[PDB]
Amino acid sequence: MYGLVNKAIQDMISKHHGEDTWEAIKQKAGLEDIDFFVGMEAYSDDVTYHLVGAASEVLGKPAEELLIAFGEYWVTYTSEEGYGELLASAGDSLPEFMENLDNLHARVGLSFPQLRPPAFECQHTSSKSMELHYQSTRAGLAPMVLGLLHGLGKRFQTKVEVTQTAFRETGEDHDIFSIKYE
Amino acid sequence: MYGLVNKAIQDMISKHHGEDTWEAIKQKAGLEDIDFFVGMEAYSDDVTYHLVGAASEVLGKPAEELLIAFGEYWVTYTSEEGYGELLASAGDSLPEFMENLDNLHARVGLSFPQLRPPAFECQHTSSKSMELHYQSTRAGLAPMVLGLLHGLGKRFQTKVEVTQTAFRETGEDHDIFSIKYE
Amino acid sequence: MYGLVNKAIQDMISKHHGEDTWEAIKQKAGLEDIDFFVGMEAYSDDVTYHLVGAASEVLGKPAEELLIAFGEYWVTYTSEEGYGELLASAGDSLPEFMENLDNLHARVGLSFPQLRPPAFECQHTSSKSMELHYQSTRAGLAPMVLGLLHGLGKRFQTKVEVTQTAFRETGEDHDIFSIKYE
Amino acid sequence: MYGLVNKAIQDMISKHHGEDTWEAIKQKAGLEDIDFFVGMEAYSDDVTYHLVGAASEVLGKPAEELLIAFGEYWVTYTSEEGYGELLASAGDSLPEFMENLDNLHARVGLSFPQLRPPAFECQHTSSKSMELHYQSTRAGLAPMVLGLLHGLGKRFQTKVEVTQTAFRETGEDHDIFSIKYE
Amino acid sequence: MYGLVNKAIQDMISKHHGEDTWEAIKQKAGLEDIDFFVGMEAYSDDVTYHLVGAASEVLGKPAEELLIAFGEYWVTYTSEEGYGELLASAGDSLPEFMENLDNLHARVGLSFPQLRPPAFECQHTSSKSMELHYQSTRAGLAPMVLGLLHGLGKRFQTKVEVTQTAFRETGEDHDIFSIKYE
Amino acid sequence: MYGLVNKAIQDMISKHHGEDTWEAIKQKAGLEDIDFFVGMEAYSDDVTYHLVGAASEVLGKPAEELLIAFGEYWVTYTSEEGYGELLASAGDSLPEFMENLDNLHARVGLSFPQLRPPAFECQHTSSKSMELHYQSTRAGLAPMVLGLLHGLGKRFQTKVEVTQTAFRETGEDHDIFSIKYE
Ligand code: HEM
Ligand code: HEM
Ligand code: HEM
Ligand code: HEM
Ligand code: HEM
Ligand code: HEM
Repeated sequence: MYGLVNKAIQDMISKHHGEDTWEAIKQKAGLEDIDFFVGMEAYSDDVTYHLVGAASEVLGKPAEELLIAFGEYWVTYTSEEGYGELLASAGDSLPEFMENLDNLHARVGLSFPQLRPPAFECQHTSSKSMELHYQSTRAGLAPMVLGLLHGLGKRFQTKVEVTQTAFRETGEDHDIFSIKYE
Repeated sequence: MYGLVNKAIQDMISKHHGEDTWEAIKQKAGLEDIDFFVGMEAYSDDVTYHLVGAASEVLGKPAEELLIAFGEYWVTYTSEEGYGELLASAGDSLPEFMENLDNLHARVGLSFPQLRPPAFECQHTSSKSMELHYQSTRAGLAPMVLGLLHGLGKRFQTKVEVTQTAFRETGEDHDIFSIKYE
Repeated sequence: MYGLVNKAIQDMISKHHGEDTWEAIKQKAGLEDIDFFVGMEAYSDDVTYHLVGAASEVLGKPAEELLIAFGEYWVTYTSEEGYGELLASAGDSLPEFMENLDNLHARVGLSFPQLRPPAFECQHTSSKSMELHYQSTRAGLAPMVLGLLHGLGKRFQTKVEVTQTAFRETGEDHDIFSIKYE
Repeated sequence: MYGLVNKAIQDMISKHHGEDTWEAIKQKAGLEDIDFFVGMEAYSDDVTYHLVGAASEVLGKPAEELLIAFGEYWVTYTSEEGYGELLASAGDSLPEFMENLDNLHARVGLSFPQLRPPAFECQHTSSKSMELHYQSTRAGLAPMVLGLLHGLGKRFQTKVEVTQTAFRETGEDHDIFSIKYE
Repeated sequence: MYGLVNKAIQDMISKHHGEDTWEAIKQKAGLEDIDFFVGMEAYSDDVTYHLVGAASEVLGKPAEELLIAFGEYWVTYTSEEGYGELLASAGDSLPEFMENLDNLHARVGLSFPQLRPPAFECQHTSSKSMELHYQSTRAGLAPMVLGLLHGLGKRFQTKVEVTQTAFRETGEDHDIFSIKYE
Repeated sequence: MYGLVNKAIQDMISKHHGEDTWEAIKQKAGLEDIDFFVGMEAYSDDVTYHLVGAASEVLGKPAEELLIAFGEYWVTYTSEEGYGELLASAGDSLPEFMENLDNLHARVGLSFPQLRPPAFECQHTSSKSMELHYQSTRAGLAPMVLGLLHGLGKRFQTKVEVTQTAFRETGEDHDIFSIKYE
């Protein structure tokens, strides 16, 4: 993934746990060489999976829980580190934002040539609920999606209950979530 | 037009008149189905013309006057809902901004693939006046242009006197305006 | 419009009437300064209108009649002068091509930054007809659209009868054409 | 997927089995409403899957076997229907072409705003082999990738033996193919 | 260069020296005709070199020193006149920002079609130093680069010692700088 | 530079001198590691310079003389290897083509994200001459520009005499060529 993703992980870990901790995860993940992540450069995805794996081992939390915290954090990180207006433009409520998410990432991708964005399709089941289809070239990120959705609930002051009902990891076509909001 | 246009109309009407009023216009325009406008999605232009037509009937104001208020509002709405830096970059005075307006919309259009922007050509007649040519794929929006120009005068603390001297609605090639400023 | 349009007019007139006629037309249009048109450079629309009025004068043909000739010509010109794959990609039947026309001009628009390309909306009224809405920032080019549709007919080996039912020139919102096709 | 993919299936099936068979397949897929596919318009992925399942049913062939046929076909189709220079530009040998494949789809992606194109990573294990990582937002298209590689073999006049070693469908992170080539 | 560059020069001179002074430089540079620079329009580069030359003569400072002040100012000007989020996104420290600078300008260039950005390559010689290669289509701007680097040191609260060790002006391939930081 | 440039050199040398000579050159350049060039991948400029110095050594020809040969070759190569329509689109005469050259590279630059393409400015000094300003982030490629102009002469069936009057290498701001053409 692009370096910004790995910077955001470093940032969350640094700020929640301090540098020493960050350095220990970084060392563990096999990454002590790298002096700093370059935000607009492409990195092999293993970099990210190794960080989360190392953070899990070093912090004594499951991987899923780090990916959940990271997803939530990302909503704050993008808004504060150069993408605040882009976020704002993608809408004003949870239901709208999720409909715009493919278009948001298409705009990201204008600037990040090599982006491999997720794809999100909403089927609204009521004015307060939907079924969300999450399609990705990557494996293993559903818990980051749950995190992101809660981050978005906070951003819109909207309570969000989310349950995953299909699992790309067991060989289903893709992840699917039922969501109720406000 | 893109959904953001219709959100901005909903916003202006909601904030100036309350929700109930907004809902009544929305119902009248034939649009009660739509739970929310999706900002980065393309809508049929009739959506917008129907809203203005319904707002006219429900508020008891002429259509032109709504389109005038809307034009002015739009200068505030874009600056506050995700396009504040883009607006800033298009310049620092009325004369400059209008020269940049085609380039501004070309930048908008990078992100809105399907954009059909207006085209604006300035002929400066003095360092305090110009003749503005407004060319559009759409009919009926000259009063939104007058609105926008006054919104831009406010933004630059510049007094703006604008008169329309050619009328695309009577079959002239396009709308033209004489403008004096400061 | 971009210089490719002006080159096409020069080429058409030259081919059909010889160079002496072309030079006369160019001179009458007030354009003898211009040594050659630069294909990817933007020109004032006025350049094209002057060429067409001057050609009308010099040839004894109405301008509208020349614009029909020019519209058919453009389909061949574009296919032979650098856009043949782009054209092929837009479809292999009349109705399909007309549906892809905005997307064709969007692809043109990636290469011509300053493009102001017409917008075309199809309402298919059966498998052998459609209503075509032509929306344009410019005036006076509906007869070219008639010639283009005929060029496309020949391209597909499809007979097509085009009849205009609404006229921008007279103050209607946009040109609308009723199209029967085999 | 974009309509060009669906056109290609229709063309392949038509060419190989005639129109009556094609119309039967299209009808069985629940698509008799659709008068023709619009090449540059986005369709629900479901349209393509339904066509392939309906073709499998109507022809007595497994869907996977049709997707291989379709993958080989696409290499010829794209080269003949508007993408021949683009294809040529991506290389003049199998390994080179496979290395340029993301960059080829990035160029496709400039023209198809909403493209969701596969990601392909090569690990060259010698001058006569590589391991190919196929990563996709979509399920079920690994057999098409097998057919495409064979089409590319013919394009280069290179024999190629493709054997899949990892399977998304069964829950593995992504499809991985082992490729020997002359 | 694009008009924004010349606006930024006018701004720095105006704010540091007042308008009268600005007007005198502007007059001297042969530019009194131009009522205002259009930020997103392309200008001949001589415009910029003439301004700096005139400012040098009128202010009684060497050209290099103006270009140094301008470079530093530019880091503030972009951050405040519409590019603050873009700047933020290009990173969080001197070493990272300089690695992202080509990507930053590639993003600028999406919006400025005709941009001729510099190219910057970093060779890191320690976690506190590098060798920076500055490649440009233009001559004469090395002192603006030194200015920019100090502006970036301020932005990141990082002390920066920079020495130029190759000179494109004497016919070396390009400018090179040794840099130590913090 | 992007791998297409290196492929072109390999192709030229191979075609003209056979493979054994090519392999010798590649080995002498220190590049025997590289199994093949990837057309759409960016390479360090050094790769190209090393190939040219190594070819000069192995063939007994000055590097400048090879770069002329390479410049003529590129006009044919690009027209035959995927860019023939793009080339055709840039004009049908020498002067027109030279005026469109920046716009041609802008279109190339949409496909090659990281392109650093030369800038070319024409001052037409009559209908049979121009002064050509070649501005480049890179050193040493003026003799290639001489070969390209000759390739373009042949393309148009236009004799052309190119004589360089200003030299970057010696410290002048940029290369300037005086061009007479039939
Ligand atoms: C303006 C804010 C955002 C920016 C700048 C941004 C940008 C990015 C970037 C650069 C990547 C890495 C993909 C790659 O390197 O190829 C990414 C991945 C991802 N994004 Fe966003 N994005 C933003 C908002 C969000 C939000 C709010 C969501 C929540 C729904 C989201 C969902 C995801 C997911 C789930 C991934 C993981 C990659 C995958 O699934 O394949 N994005 N995005
Ligand atoms: C950064 C601020 C702006 C943004 C994001 C923006 C974006 C838009 C969008 C999305 C549309 C709808 C067109 C379509 O959907 O195809 C539009 C239309 C329009 N814009 Fe802007 N624009 C902005 C600034 C302005 C300003 C300040 C003016 C005032 C001169 C202006 C003049 C217009 C007009 C008159 C239309 C009506 C459509 C037509 O004439 O065909 N724009 N713009
Ligand atoms: C690959 C083929 C084509 C290319 C490269 C091309 C490119 C262009 C260009 C450069 C313009 C000038 C617009 C401007 O300068 O702002 C133009 C205008 C135009 N195009 Fe196309 N185009 C193509 C095919 C067609 C076809 C087949 C049609 C038929 C419907 C068409 C309809 C028009 C019309 C009516 C205009 C006039 C401008 C206007 O109405 O405002 N185009 N196109
Ligand atoms: C110039 C040639 C090509 C063009 C114009 C083309 C264009 C496209 C398009 C439009 C899609 C549909 C994606 C979407 O709608 O979101 C697609 C998908 C696909 N392409 Fe290509 N492509 C080309 C060559 C190839 C080749 C040679 C391969 C062989 C490796 C390939 C691999 C695939 C695969 C496997 C997909 C399936 C979608 C997926 O896996 O998610 N493409 N491409
Ligand atoms: C978001 C902030 C920035 C923006 C909007 C911006 C944009 C620009 C623009 C429009 C030009 C004129 C080039 C042309 O007109 O063709 C330029 C030139 C230049 N930029 Fe930036 N840039 C920014 C940041 C910087 C920074 C921080 C540096 C410092 C390393 C930098 C280094 C340069 C240099 C040295 C030039 C001179 C032109 C040349 O060398 O050929 N840029 N940039
Ligand atoms: C369709 C035809 C062409 C294509 C696809 C093409 C593409 C390219 C590419 C990829 C580069 C490498 C730049 C980089 O990697 O950053 C390049 C450089 C170059 N191009 Fe072109 N180009 C074409 C035609 C021409 C022509 C006819 C000329 C003749 C004036 C020309 C002048 C040059 C020069 C002098 C460079 C050397 C790089 C430099 O000077 O910095 N190009 N072009």
